[PDB]
Amino acid sequence: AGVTQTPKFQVLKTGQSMTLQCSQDMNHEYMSWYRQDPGMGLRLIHYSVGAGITDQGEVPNGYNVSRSTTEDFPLRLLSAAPSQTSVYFCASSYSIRGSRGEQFFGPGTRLTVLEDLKNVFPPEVAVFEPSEAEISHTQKATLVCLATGFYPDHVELSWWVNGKEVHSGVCTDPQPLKEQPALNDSRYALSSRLRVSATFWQDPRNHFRCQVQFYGLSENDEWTQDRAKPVTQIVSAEAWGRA
Amino acid sequence: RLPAKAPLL
Amino acid sequence: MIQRTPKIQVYSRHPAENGKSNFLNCYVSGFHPSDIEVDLLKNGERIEKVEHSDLSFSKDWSFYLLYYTEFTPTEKDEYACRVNHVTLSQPKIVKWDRDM
Amino acid sequence: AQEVTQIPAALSVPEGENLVLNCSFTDSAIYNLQWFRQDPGKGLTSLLLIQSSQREQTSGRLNASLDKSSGRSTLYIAASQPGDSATYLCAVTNQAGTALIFGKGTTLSVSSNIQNPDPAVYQLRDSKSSDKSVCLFTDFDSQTNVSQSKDSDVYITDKCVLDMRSMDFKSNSAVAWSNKSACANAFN
Amino acid sequence: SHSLKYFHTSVSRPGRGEPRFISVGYVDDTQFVRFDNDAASPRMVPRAPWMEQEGSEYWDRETRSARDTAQIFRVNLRTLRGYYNQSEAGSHTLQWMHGCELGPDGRFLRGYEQFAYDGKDYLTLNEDLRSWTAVDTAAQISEQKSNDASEAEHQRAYLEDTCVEWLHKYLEKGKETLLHLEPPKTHVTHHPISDHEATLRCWALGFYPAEITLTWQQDGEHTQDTELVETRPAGDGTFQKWAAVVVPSGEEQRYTCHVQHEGLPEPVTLRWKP
Repeated sequence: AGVTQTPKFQVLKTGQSMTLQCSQDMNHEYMSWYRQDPGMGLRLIHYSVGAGITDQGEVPNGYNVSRSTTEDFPLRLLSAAPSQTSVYFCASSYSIRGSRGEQFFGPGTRLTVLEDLKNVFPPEVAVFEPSEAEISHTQKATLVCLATGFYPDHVELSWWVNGKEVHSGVCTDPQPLKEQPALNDSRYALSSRLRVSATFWQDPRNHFRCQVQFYGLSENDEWTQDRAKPVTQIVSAEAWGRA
Repeated sequence: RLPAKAPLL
Repeated sequence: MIQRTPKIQVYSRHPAENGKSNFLNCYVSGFHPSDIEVDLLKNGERIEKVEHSDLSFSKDWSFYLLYYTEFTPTEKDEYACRVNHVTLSQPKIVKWDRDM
Repeated sequence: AQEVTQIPAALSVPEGENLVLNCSFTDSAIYNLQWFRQDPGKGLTSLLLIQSSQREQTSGRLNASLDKSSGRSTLYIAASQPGDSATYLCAVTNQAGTALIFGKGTTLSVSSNIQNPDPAVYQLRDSKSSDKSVCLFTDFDSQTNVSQSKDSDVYITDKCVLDMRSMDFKSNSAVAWSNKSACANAFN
Repeated sequence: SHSLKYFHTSVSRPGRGEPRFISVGYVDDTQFVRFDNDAASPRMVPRAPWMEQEGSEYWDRETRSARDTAQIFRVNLRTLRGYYNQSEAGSHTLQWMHGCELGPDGRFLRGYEQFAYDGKDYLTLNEDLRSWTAVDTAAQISEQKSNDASEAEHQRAYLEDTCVEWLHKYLEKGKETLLHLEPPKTHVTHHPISDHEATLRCWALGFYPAEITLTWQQDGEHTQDTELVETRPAGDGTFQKWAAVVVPSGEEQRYTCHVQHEGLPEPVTLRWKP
């Protein structure tokens, strides 16, 4: 149940038309579209109070919606502009006014609009082994993952220990770095840490891999350049534990 | 001046 | 659903003087639903430059409309109001009487 | 129109401390006030909903109050934990009562208390190359702020805390690295 | 006793898109704004001369409140069809009436709100303005929904506060028109209907406000039943009315017409004279 949104990531060339998908299976009369910018949080784009009924929000221009069914409430970009680079959230509620007021949000759609897709690159990933100085002084081993030279900021970093995704002894930078902030098109770098006990790293049959899921161009996204198509792909660096 | 709200029946 | 038939009054704004420019009024009231055709007629012919008030209603929820036009009453010319409503089997025509 | 403001906009506090997030709105004529939490890279999950007719709503360490007349809502967070760290968004019904209007949110950071700080800078080499190196500053206090690089060849990251629950142990860490052929001062 | 009122009408037209929606405002018996749904860009526009001066802020606001009401009234019409288990093919009517009255002191005297469905009472805001009265058992589901949503609270706040504030502003803007008492010009006319009977018609012309009392009496007391005509607009802001009594021919001068109007310092007595 709850609210569904596709896609999760999307790159567009300026002027391209694209429909952001949203649905809910809770028979909710009330659905809405919001955009979240690092500045000034959530602004309403369009809203619906039932099937066949739609109206403008706070920032409606550049966007169309339709409510043919209670289930679906798609958001259409007619002609994509860089200013429409944002995160887009679909929301539903059984009621707006009554006690059943609980509003449910979708997972969100990250969208960046570029004039040129030629500045789109996937990440290069490197795993850096723990320090002897750390293993001696603290009896602990810190692995540092480093994703570099990716554009746009469309990456998900995760750690894989003996083939299983880990969610403990790990922290990834909240924001990535612009490798050259002076440039506006600047490629990005992102670092993440995995700390285990010295004994776990000293174990020669322990496998460590940091994985970066990159979201770039899709199939049928024109690519002409003397370089591999920077498409959605997983890029990873690995290292075995050793005494 | 109009009321901002109309009751939902 | 309840259905109420239009009460039709056809009259002049000011007391009729032959040749003196006046205003011809057709007031339809006490009717439901709101869907209603109203035409002012000169000598059986519908008049084109005819205005009407915005749809409003009385305490009993019955609707009233004022259809009006500028007119110069002559001794020979006959004016009337033609109203079609779901209540009426055929359109109802009401002659303008100067003493009403 | 309806304008929603959230005071403060950013708040950083040590764990165990009580703290308040506020929500003010220009139009007192609302049906419902709603508090949401937003974990990074994810959507909003509704914490609490207060009807116009209600004065407060409790949910564990979270109590939200509603002062319609003054046009205010206060979310009290008792004994703050690192797991509370998120962006907290407030929303009220619009004038027509057909959709929710959101404030710009409050960024909350509840800092983990490092009981035995042991500040140290470590040099890490690549598991593929040799020349490829990284510097790691770790085991430092939560009230330590890692200063900016201010060089376009030398990069330094903001700190994050990792939880080694296996050894019931927390540790802050920031990363520094460059393409030039010294960790020593890098973190200063 | 001055009043600010609005009359809202929504008529569902199945297959032909959204319902028709018309909003009209009144100060006393003088219309001053209107919103009609039938247009590509429908707006709240002035309908009195004294309302032309107000700014985009006012019209943009009044337009938004009006089109927001139309949208809610479209959901209301869907909901009411469901309550009565009616065909989606049929056209149905939702009417909404609300106003605030000033007392002699010029302060809030009372507010009122009613909904009707298909020209019949449905839901009524009670005198306290904090509870509703369902006339049908269908309106009961609406009462429980409104109480759950505390609708009556936001209406009370408008009727007691916003409504009173703006009624004052409207009464100031073109008081030349609104505060002027216009007495009726009154005369009796005579129309033989049969050999043995004649109609005596008592006329009241060009009067404002609409409120007026026309009654027929006979000297030394059998007066027949007065035919009272629905009060009608002249189209210039003043109103017209007549009261007729069928009377034996020759006895017309026995009957007196009595006219009471705010714009007459004392009541007027008329008698037909040949």
